[PDB]
Amino acid sequence: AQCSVDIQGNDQMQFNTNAITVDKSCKQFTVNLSQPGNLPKNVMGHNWVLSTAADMQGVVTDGMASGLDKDYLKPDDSRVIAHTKLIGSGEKDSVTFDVSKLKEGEQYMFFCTFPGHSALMKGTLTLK
Amino acid sequence: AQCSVDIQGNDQMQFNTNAITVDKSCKQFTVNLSQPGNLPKNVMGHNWVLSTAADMQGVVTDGMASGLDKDYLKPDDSRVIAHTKLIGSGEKDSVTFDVSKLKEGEQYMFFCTFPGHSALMKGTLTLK
Amino acid sequence: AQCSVDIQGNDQMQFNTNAITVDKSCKQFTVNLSQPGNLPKNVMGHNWVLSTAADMQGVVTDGMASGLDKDYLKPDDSRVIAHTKLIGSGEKDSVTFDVSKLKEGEQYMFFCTFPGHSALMKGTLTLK
Amino acid sequence: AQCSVDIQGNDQMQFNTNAITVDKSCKQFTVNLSQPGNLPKNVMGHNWVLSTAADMQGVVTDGMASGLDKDYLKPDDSRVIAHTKLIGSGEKDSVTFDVSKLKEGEQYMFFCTFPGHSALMKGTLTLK
Ligand SMILES: [Cu+2]
Ligand SMILES: [Cu+2]
Ligand SMILES: [Cu+2]
Ligand SMILES: [Cu+2]
Repeated sequence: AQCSVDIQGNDQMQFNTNAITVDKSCKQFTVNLSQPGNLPKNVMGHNWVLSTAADMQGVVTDGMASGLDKDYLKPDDSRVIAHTKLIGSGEKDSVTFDVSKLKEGEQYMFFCTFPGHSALMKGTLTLK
Repeated sequence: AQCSVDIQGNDQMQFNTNAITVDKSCKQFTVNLSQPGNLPKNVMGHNWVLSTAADMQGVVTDGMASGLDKDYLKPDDSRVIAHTKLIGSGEKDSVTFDVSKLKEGEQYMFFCTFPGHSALMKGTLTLK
Repeated sequence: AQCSVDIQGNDQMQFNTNAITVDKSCKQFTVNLSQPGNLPKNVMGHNWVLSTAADMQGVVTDGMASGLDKDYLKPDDSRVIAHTKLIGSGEKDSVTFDVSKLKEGEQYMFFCTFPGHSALMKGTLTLK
Repeated sequence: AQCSVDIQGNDQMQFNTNAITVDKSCKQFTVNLSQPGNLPKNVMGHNWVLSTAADMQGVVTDGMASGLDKDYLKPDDSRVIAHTKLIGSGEKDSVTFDVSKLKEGEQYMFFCTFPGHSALMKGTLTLK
């Protein structure tokens, strides 16, 4: 609602939303991530990473190779527009980015880079 | 929250929650279902059906055999404790049920009976 | 084997293979898709579509927006290297494509673009 | 060939077969599982568990909760007909079960109980 959304990854390896629309009138957008289940981050840790639909596979491939030590994301990956940290059960993290970094007409995807999760834990983001 | 929950079934064949807790102080519990997407019910229609974990397969099987006109649910199926109608994009439907029909110590599952959807559209309901 | 493969999509939204190897000596390669199930194409239609692993998500998103009469594929989608049409119960279709449209090394994916199906219906194709 | 099948589960949560046919003439049947991948047991561990289709959801829920050291299976779960251990990268494990445990006219499902996996890692087993 407004320029923010609350997203949560769960023990079923699913996100509560698979589509986000950021209104043109937002200077910034905030994503508050929560993990309501009871599984440790090493078994079911989730994060929210945003890139272009085109960069999704690269980020996911380089990400799952970095280990949970690096939250399953290549450090200083340029394709990642914004991301949360990798959290487990009971944790929460928020990320805020400037809407100036998104152009109308392009397709973005948000996803979880923890091994295998991106199969279900993905979704669309669009600036309208 | 209180004795109602709002559930969304979306166009990527996912519910927004896969676990529901019904407080024992609720005499009645209310599920409000909405379809936030743009696809029609003949293609991506969703409902919320409740049964025990044990009956889920029997209900899903007899259900997809009944067709769209029967909301993909078998009429007078005694395994269903409560259910919505099958809704499409933009539609909404609520169903209140009596919490005295659930008991402590039983595993219940909620699911969508539209063909194939219960693989991802399923979740737990337990009384507490 | 050699320059043809046969594949079946079923009512549980599963292809009977996860990987297709294309012998680099094949001039053209045929894929023969069949739907042995009972569900109609509007409820469980399956097609076989081929793109690079990087372009698949774009193809899946523009696909579901194009509707059933367009086989849930964007018309003249540059990223689609080859594709069958959407078939329902009983039906079969093939596509024969030129093998020089694939370069080796690169990763390719085959998947179904009918709504919600690609999360379960996908696999890899390698030129070997 | 013989009363045996050899099955793989890859790092992308996919078993290499959706269906297993057990010829009625076998006294016992053996499944030989291999995880031909690079990811370890705690991240992408897989197992082959067998139950009737009606019991699968119960097995998965109670399995999830049991933890890795219990191979994500409730100890002495009467609904589990047969199962392998939970394995990871380059491991193999076999299970042999009496075909007398199965009666025809009942539907069986094989699946992985590692968290999240069950929805994608599944298939049917039938007696012929
Ligand atoms: Cu995750
Ligand atoms: Cu549904
Ligand atoms: Cu399909
Ligand atoms: Cu597994």
